[PDB]
Amino acid sequence: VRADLQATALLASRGFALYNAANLKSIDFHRRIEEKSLAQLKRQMERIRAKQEKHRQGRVD
Amino acid sequence: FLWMLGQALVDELTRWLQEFTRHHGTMSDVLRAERYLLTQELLQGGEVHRGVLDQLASELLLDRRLRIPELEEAELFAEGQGRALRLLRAVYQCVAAHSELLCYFIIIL
Repeated sequence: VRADLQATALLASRGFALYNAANLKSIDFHRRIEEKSLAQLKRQMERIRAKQEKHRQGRVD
Repeated sequence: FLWMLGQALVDELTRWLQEFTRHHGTMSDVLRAERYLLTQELLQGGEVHRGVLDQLASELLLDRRLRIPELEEAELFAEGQGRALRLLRAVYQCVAAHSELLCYFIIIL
């Protein structure tokens, strides 16, 4: 049991890396999802503005 | 019959708890396998180099292909335990995964 306990103190650094990697991975996945939403929002607003312009030109004609 | 019916629900809870501790479980197993080899070198009296680990979270489990003996048989013993023993293991796993929420629950209690 002394052996096991001694080993854990050495492999602590690996532990930190494993954890931090997992954190960064989840950060990226969430960030991706948010950017997708913002793209969709902007696409939708372009279709709104397109229709409004067509009807503005219709009134002009 | 009620005893056996209750046992079925115990297994359902155990399943949920196992899913609640899944990520922690994987991280642990990577480090347990690494520790197995690490201790061998220490017990020999030699140095623990990077090559020790090279012989071998989720990704690293798949990449590693050095299937170890003892650890696998240990897992079988665990799977082949009684439902009671396994339910209690599930509880310990949950506490040791989310320790922060415990410290907090108790401070407020």
